[PDB]
Amino acid sequence: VSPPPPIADEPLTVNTGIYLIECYSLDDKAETFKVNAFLSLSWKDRRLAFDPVRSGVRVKTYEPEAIWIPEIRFVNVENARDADVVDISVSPDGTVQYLERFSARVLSPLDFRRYPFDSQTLHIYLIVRSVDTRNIVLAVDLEKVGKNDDVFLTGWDIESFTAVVKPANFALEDRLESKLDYQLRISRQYFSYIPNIILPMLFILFISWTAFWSTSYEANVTLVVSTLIAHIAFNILVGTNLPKTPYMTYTGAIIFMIYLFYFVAVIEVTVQHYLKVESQPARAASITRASRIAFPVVFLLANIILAFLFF
Amino acid sequence: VSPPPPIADEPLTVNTGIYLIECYSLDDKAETFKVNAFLSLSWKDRRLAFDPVRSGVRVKTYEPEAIWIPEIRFVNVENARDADVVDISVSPDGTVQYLERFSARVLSPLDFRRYPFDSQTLHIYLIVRSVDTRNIVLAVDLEKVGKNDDVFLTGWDIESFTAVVKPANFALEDRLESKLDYQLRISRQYFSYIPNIILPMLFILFISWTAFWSTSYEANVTLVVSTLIAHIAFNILVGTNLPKTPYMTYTGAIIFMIYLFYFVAVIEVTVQHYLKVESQPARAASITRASRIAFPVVFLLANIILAFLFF
Amino acid sequence: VSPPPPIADEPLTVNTGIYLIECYSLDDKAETFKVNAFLSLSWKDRRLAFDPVRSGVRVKTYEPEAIWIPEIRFVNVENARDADVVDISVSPDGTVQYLERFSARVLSPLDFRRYPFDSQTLHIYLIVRSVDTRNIVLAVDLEKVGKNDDVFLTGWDIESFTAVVKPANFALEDRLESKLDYQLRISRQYFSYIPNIILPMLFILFISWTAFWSTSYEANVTLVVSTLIAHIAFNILVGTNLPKTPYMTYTGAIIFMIYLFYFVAVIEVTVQHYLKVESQPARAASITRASRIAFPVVFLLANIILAFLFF
Amino acid sequence: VSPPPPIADEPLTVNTGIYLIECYSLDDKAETFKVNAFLSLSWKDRRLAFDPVRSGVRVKTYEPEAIWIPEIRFVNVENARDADVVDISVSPDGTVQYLERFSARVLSPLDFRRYPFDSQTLHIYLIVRSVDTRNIVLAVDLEKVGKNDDVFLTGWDIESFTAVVKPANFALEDRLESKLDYQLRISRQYFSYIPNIILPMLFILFISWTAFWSTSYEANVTLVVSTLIAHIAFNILVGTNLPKTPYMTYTGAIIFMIYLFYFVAVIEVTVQHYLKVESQPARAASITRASRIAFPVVFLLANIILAFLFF
Amino acid sequence: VSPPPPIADEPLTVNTGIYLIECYSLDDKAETFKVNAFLSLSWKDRRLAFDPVRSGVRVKTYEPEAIWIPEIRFVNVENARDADVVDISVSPDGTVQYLERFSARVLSPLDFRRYPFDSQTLHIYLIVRSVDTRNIVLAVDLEKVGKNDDVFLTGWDIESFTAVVKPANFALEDRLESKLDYQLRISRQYFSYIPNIILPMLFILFISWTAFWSTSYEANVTLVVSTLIAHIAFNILVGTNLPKTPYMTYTGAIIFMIYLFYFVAVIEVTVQHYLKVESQPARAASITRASRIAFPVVFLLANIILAFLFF
Ligand SMILES: [Cl-]
Ligand SMILES: [Cl-]
Ligand SMILES: [Cl-]
Ligand SMILES: [Cl-]
Ligand SMILES: [Cl-]
Repeated sequence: VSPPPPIADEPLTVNTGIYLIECYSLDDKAETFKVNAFLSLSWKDRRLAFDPVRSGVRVKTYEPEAIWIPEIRFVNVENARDADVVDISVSPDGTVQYLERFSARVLSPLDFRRYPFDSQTLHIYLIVRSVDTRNIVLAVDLEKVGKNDDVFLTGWDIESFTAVVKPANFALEDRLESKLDYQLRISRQYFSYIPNIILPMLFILFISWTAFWSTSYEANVTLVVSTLIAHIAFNILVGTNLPKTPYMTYTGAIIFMIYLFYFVAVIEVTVQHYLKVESQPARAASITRASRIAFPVVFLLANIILAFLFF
Repeated sequence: VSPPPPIADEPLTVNTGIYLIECYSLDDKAETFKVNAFLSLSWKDRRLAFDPVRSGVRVKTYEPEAIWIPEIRFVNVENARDADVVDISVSPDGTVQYLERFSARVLSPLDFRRYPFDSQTLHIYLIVRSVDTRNIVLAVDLEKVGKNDDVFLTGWDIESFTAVVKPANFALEDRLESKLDYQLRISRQYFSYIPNIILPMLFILFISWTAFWSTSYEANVTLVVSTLIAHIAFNILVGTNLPKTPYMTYTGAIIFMIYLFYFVAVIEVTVQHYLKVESQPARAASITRASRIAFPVVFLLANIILAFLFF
Repeated sequence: VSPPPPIADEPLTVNTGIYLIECYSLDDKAETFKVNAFLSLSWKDRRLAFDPVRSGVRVKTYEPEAIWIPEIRFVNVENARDADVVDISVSPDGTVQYLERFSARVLSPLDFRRYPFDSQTLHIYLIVRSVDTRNIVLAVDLEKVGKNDDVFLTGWDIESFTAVVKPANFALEDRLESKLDYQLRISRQYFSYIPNIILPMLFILFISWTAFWSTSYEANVTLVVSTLIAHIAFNILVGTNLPKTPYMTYTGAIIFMIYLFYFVAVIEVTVQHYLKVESQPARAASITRASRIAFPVVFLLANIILAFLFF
Repeated sequence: VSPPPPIADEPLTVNTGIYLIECYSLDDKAETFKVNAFLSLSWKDRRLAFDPVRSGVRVKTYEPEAIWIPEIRFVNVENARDADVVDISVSPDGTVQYLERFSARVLSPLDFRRYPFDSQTLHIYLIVRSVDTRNIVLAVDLEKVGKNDDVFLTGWDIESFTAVVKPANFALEDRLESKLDYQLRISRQYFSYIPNIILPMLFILFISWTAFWSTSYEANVTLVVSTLIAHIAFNILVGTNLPKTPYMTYTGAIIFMIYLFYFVAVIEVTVQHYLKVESQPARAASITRASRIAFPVVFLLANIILAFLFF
Repeated sequence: VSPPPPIADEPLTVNTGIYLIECYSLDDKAETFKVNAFLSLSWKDRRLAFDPVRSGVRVKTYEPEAIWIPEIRFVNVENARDADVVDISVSPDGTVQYLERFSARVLSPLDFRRYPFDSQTLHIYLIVRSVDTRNIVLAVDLEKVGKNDDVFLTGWDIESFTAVVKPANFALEDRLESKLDYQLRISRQYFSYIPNIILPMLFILFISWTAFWSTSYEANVTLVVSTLIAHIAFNILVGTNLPKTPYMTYTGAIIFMIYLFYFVAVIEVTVQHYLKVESQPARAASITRASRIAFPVVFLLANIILAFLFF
């Protein structure tokens, strides 16, 4: 079986529709998500268009290997989707109404700049390769493009599941292709980050700043160096779930700043001590007293500047 | 082969039954569990209803590709279930008695608020999509809805395996669907948490409070900072098996409180020292003496308030 | 094809035999092991019992889809086994001699109480569901129940592979089932635990007890607190390969005891210091001197009591 | 169906073309990458060359199991590729135009010497084994050798996807083979390494050098030893994503140098202290003062020498 | 189709040959390696031996499901191999020349005693089960037993790929089996271990020995205890890629020795301090001075003794 012939020279319009059933396993590091949905396909095939006079049926149900079915694929997938045909039903005009339930691992990249406050647009690209006798173009039937209310993506708020109605028609290996953009907008649930990651990581850094109210080099060494060890240990605990990005992250910049703040604090502790031992207690005291206001104020402004630059 | 026709306009009732054989691999982070069970299906098909007069058989056993079998699927699954048909037997009225043994990775969310004292309700959603000629509705045969006595879910106490008898009939992509709720109630085995996690994590925090019986800033710095490092290391050891939740956890709140308690203790140690060095030993001593009662009492009340709020 | 009819009312006896080829991947945390073995089945089917007079064959070899074969399954499996039929051969009396090579992930629970000195009994449950016309019962042919000499389970000593000859006949979903218990006895290789885990973990705890020969609170704080950090780090290094058990482990109890011993040592160090500073050096010295004998003696007896209770 | 016969003695030329659709999962440790692409094959088969006079078709579309198709395989693959035939179309001269969409895990080694500034050349080896009647040779159709604009390999910059036009014809197990080299040039995105790995790891090492401005052995011991612990912890945090190489890495050498620099600093701290205690403060002071310039200058030159040797 | 009959009573000799294409993923912990190779099989079947007079062919090429092919399996595999038949060609005498390309996960145990200087012998066991009419025996065609020059096993040097020519004929479940031993000799690339693991781990231990040139108990406590923490952290960093062995490893013994050396050093530090405080400075000094020579000399000899015992 090959494709239905045109009346004139018109291409075959395959009306599409993706309905999300289950959506899960969003791997931040791999920039992949797993989706279990319904794929809806519709096209007219006059060859199987029959008369409600003679035909012993009103709606003719077929098996997938009895009629011509368009080779519809996904662009951004790891391997081909695990699809199970649900129903194929031909209306007397020849209109085929295909439906399958598929599960696929979609490969859509993410923007980690505004992390962990970020929002993403996940993409599902439907494609059809035009054939010898008839050229095939994709379309969006917005009545069969949706999502189940129960759909849950852990740590994210599902905003919308839509499709860019106009297909991307282009040439690929001497044949026309029709690509459709199914967009899934999601926004990260950042509550947990504040009391679980941000606040304990700020407390450890604040502990080091107590060395600006001490003259004991032994106590100061223990303070700044031990908190630096606590910091690294905390970051080990709090995992690492992001890939290596070519760009700079909001969180990326803050972390670097914190490592710089540990280094500067050591320099201060060292400077204060050297002046004190080299009989210059006024300079040693003035530097320590200044640092008490300097370190928090600089930290505050630097975070404000960064926040502004990223948001 | 398509569905049996009605006598009037009545829908086809498919009686269902899930019998748990093996239940395992409950992934807290992924909110998934693996299940190996029996799926029982029963429906009347008059087309294959024959006479115990003529028929050379008493009970007619068939192969799955000889008779019409309803397309029964699971809603909350990763990929389609790995099922192996056990037996199909037609009674001479046409009553089909289908049975298969399946294994599926079910995707049912969890509530981590009362963790590690929590209890869950796992869901297994059976679905049937109604077809062109005949509409299909699901039913519960409570005589074939159960669980094997040996069924073990490591770290959980299996309470019950039941089914919500009334199906959820609704419209989806221009056709009727019939959904059934199979509920698996489980309650976490929290013994281990008390001597393995809770008690050692409380001991490390209690060690820091010994700085309220010392005047040695060097000893106090080592006490509060080193125990903070021990705390983080202990938490690294004791793993992290929960996802990022939009809500706040009982354990989540207590942990944050402990990080705050390390910070407050540092402030005290720093305050006591600054007053002592700035020739105010009475204030330095009164603050330390108060902290001896303050820190445990505040901790006790805060834990009581939290416990009350979560339970 | 359905089952052979009885001469009278006798059930069909299917003689079984499992022969272990490869045995591996014993996951302590998941309580699963992977097995690659031979499954041997034998039953009489008079329908295919032919005469050595006429028959142009002496031993008739068949294809699995030419003759009736009993639906034999495993109870405690994740998914159904990957089996490849090796040989089916019918003797003139009708005796079928079936043989397949299968690989399955078996789900058998473990008792971690006596860990790492423990011994386990792994279970492989063979099952057959009786059918409409003929009831089916399982049997053990002990001549085809064995294991390959080379079979290796890393870190365990394979003691025996046997079968409980009497099957467990019971009712399940209105039909009889015949269950067979194939037991695989294994005993843990505990050598490594003594010099790699037990001894280094005891050395770190012994280091803390040197604070009973010091009067330097700074040295004592560093001793007890730093060794506690070393302890946790060591346990992080030495992994965590056991699940969360409802019961208490021999190793579980010892670990808790060690955390208690770190806490008590801190109390001592704190007590000795407070008395010394509050001008009571005799009490401070008597407590320290006592602890020198107290801490090791109590530890020794407590370990003896626990060892006795678990073994 | 076997191969088309030659007109004379000429071998069958199979024109090839790989078009990258999705490229991902580059495992540095495993030296593997996953690829989803189009495989294009073209050859003349006069047996199916038909006349545009009689033939009721203009372009004859076939099924893969209707015509002879060359056995094309990949050399450096884990398992055989998951390919799905897209289109087979015969032109009247007999020219077959085959196209499939495949996904394979390619096994191409990497050079970690210049890491993390490295560049790689990934290889995809196409092979065809010549047969009894006709010998088969591979060719490159550069019009169907490309990559999708969207193709993204996280942490790498895709430079080019080309093919070495001249095939590698050789003998293997008494038959000719024709191998084609598809090269994928990639260059690592090293930005992240500077502020996330290099700079914090340099700060910790610089902290240790402050012991050259102190005379307190207690402070110096804490400085050099604690920073060494911070260093190791940081490296644990920053993962380990490279295999065990027979050669020496740029990063490999620098790391070893840093461990040597921690050791030398300890020796200095120990030397300075021993001279000071053995009443030689001039030697103790001269060594410390020298080290202030020595340690950074030596480090700078050593890094310059290494950088030169590797780049 | 069943096996070719004998002329007399002779068994069927199946000539074998494994040619390594890709060899990779050697999992030390799992004692498994993945192999992609060519399997060559040859046997005479007179039934298909045809006359170069009548036969319209010179070399008859067949499809696998047209002729009898021996059921050849691998003993030490996880699951059955993923094989794709490359070519089957019958010579006029009846000699069949079979060839397939397979990928399998081989399960061959390892000896970790001499690790990381160890050498292994990997095993690939070919087996054939004799059948009813004809008994089957295996043979080695050494002209088709080899390896591709490009074959790379990361971190290992491939020494040789050979086969034990004499097969292991034995009885298994009432039938004869013929087993062939394909041996793959490999030797570990130990360069990396010296500057990356051995040397940094020796430096940390040498740092602790500086406490033999100090009288400061506070400095000594920090030295020996902090280096012990650095040691454990280093070992965490440097991974753990070996299983739990019943025997003792060369590396295993050295590690235990290092933990003992940390313990003994603490004892010394404690002893020196107690004598010094109990007004015995001569004994305290003699012990410290001795330890300066004792600790390195004992370490040197112990390593020499161990090295001798393992190599
Ligand atoms: Cl697809
Ligand atoms: Cl399903
Ligand atoms: Cl099974
Ligand atoms: Cl391939
Ligand atoms: Cl195999």
